[PDB]
Amino acid sequence: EKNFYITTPIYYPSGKLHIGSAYTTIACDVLARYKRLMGYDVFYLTGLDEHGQKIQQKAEEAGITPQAYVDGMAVGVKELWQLLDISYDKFIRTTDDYHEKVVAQVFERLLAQDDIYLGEYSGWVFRDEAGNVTGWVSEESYFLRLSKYQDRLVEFFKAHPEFITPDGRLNEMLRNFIEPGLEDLAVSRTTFTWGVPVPSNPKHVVYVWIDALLNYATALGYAQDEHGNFDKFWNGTVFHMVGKDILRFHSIYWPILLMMLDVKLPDRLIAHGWFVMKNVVYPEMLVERYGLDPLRYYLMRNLPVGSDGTFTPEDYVGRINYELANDLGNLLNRTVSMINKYFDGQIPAYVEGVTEFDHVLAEVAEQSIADFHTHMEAVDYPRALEAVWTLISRTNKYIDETAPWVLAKDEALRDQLASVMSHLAASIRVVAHLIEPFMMETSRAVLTQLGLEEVSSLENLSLADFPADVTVVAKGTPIFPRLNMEEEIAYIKEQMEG
Ligand SMILES: CSCC[C@H](N)C(=O)NS(=O)(=O)OC[C@H]1O[C@@H](n2cnc3c(N)ncnc32)[C@H](O)[C@@H]1O
Repeated sequence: EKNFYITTPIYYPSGKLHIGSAYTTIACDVLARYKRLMGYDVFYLTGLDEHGQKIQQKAEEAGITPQAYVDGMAVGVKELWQLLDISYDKFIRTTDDYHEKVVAQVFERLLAQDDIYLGEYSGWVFRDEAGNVTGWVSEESYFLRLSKYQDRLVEFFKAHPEFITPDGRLNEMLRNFIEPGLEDLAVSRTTFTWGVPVPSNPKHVVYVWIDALLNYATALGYAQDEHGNFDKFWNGTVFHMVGKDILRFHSIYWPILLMMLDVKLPDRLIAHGWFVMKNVVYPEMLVERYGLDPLRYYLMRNLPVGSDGTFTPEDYVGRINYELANDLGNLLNRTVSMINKYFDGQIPAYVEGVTEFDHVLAEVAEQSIADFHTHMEAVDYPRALEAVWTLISRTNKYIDETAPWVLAKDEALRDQLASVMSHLAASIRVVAHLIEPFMMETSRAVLTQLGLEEVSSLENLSLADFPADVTVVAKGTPIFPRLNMEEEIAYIKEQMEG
């Protein structure tokens, strides 16, 4: 159906990536996976921002060309995205030929339109003896005419109040940068060579941010021979996920660029806060030890919308223990044991309102599914997952309330025992569906133990809509590890310090 395009920032390859950059790439992966499962036609881009002064310095310290240096880095990044199961449809690098060409043409085009002019870069109280300020950047530089599109950008902001999420960040951009008056922007540099040369004046390289921002267009084939993906996906729904500290580049410079090139503006910028480790933690270490799905769950659940989030060893191990192993794992494990013991693995047909608590569980499942969808559309994963774990929580309660082991010792309550059992399986099926974007492997294994096929859609989900003639596995396997909580905390702290 409808077209949906989601992008990460293209990260600087200036080191080995920590949780920080993993966070955003996993977050966009979750959204892409979800949108696909909701029957959208989806494109998901990530990649690397390879030009710049610092990168060139690194390469010379290493004793190799810039190209070979960034080639070194790109291999490591692709390896990490492989580890974290990132389902990007394309990976873009700014040293890719097709990209560098388009950047050159765009710059030239803008110059021909007088949207870029040639002026003098200048600016920065101590004075000399003639009142001149001593304590100075000074070069020739091209300037982008942001001032000329200020009114038009203000209109855009006012007509699209949900252009940036969460609420408040759009007003911050207005107050701090736009309403006071946009200055024209220096979009070239001359103090280094590692960049896209301005054709008409090769001593200037394009400012890395203009070069970088265009990645979102060029990856689709903008201003190239094969441009089907641009016409499709750029004219559909376009989301850019970014960290708050690069919001001005994406909310001011990028929209105005797109105005000058006469193409559609994106529909949403999702700006998020910082992940802080409490002091560096590498994805591989965590994935090797406890697996991928814990990491993805942890990162997505622990960065709240509108604020920063914090990692601790205690919280990481605690959530695996309580939220995954106990809340979800034991629920599955004991659901499967009881279906075996009482109905020889055959899950009874689903009949609504057999016990007193049935209608209550059903109303909670409907609420959890609706809340999940609301929060996923807003890209609020903590709240999305909270809704999932509300259903888990109420399903564990439902076991306590119906007391299957009491029902089983009375032959007149067989229909009730059966309804408990079908309601447990049905509940866990819904849960395995809701978590799939976050925890693909966990989802599959949960469903396998219930004798169900892996998820294929998230449309039209409900508790009652359960397949007939289902048989659970004869023997259950734990989906999560049983941790030595003190040892694992001490292990994580050891890896961080050492
Ligand atoms: C056209 S987009 C150009 C982006 C630019 N190259 C850049 O900026 N690169 S970066 O390597 O600095 O990556 C910054 C982004 O990585 C993510 N990031 C890095 N560290 C963290 C962190 N600790 N918590 C959350 N996100 C983080 C956010 O998405 C930031 O916006």
